[PDB]
Amino acid sequence: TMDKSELVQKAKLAEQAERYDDMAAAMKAVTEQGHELSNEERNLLSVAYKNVVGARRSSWRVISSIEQKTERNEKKQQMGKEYREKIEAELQDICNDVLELLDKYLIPNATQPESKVFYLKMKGDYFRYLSEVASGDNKQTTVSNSQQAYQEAFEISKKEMQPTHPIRLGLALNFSVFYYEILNSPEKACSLAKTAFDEAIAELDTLNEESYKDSTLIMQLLRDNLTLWTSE
Amino acid sequence: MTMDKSELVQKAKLAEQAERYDDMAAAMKAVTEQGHELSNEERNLLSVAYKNVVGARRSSWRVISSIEQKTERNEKKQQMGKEYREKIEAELQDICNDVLELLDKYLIPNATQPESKVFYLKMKGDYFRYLSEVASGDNKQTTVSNSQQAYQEAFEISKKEMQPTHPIRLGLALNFSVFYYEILNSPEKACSLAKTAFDEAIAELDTLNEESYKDSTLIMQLLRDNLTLWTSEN
Repeated sequence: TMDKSELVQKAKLAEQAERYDDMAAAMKAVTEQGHELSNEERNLLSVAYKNVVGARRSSWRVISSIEQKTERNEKKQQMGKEYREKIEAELQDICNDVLELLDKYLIPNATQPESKVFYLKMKGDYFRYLSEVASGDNKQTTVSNSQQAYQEAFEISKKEMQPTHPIRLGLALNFSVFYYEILNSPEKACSLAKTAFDEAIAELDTLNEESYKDSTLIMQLLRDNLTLWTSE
Repeated sequence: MTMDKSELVQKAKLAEQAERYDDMAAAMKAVTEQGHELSNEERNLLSVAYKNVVGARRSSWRVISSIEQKTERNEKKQQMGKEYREKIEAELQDICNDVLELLDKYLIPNATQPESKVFYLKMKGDYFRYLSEVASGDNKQTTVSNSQQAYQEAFEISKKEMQPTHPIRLGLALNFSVFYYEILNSPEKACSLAKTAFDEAIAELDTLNEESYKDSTLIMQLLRDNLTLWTSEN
């Protein structure tokens, strides 16, 4: 039963030591005390799970790729399948953990739009990661929950934050990638990405020093996707 | 659930590609525990797995230690760093202990070829040295001593079973001489070990093949290099 200061300091030590499971466990405990997280605490939570889930996603695609290679030995095929499944179950546990934190503590206790959008975007991301390894029927539910979360985030971000805000831009980035990669709709992905990019560059006066680099980084990622998707 | 050896090796290789080294180590641990001499592929997978598993904790340990020295004394920032280092130290001790048990229970006694036996003894030396980096004052001399003993025994076997120019033996001479200089702070003995190994190989240079000599001479050069470096220090 550590207090937040100690758990955050542990999270930061774990991050420097590249021990992200520890970092996630720390920030999960912080989150479970049921209080609104600071920007720093929220970033630490986000980075921890980004790394914890990202490692499985990378692993999952490495194994899925190896499964496509010609293989005549049945035991090796089974090992590939069972190892993929092992990773999927880990991925499912991680996402379920994240989505529970969001549903039980983070989203309902959020009193400021910035956080609400951040957490809803997160809900969208983690339901998307679930959907990538989902079995069918659960596949449609997860894809649909992802879309609903992004959509809710998006509507709030348009009312409550500047078009150049990193969270709003990041949401447009991920939501547009969702449309292209998960929903297989270039038309929806391009509409959203173009809208968010155009809205940003129409309001360069909303940029600020503190987030200038994050803003312009994500704006360029949006432009890059648009160019790629328009080339098809 | 309950995998055979073909399954565990394939899992290890899949784990390696997926960068899931704990899984890779777990798989090759189970293979080793079946009690048979490992093939070269199997031995390589085991070695690489544990190298990565222990490597991660050693890197983590060094990072936390640096942070620790930078911090002020009256702070809790010292306390949390102390407990996190100790958590990493215990994980390290556990990994090393697992490897050492594998080596003494299965790998070393079942080795029927001198190359394998020497490989496993050199590992034993390595994992004792890793333990010695995080061992407390009292415990530290024993670990360094067990490390020395393992390297020694590997080196002795190489002297009996391999030619002076054999790269495994030369590689053992190099590691062993540097161990004396760096860990035991015994530069005179370090020079003596280097010189002996270098001289013994030189005496048999003429027997090497023209197309492969570099496999030996590259290591002999390093032995020569250390000898010059060390004997220039008054």
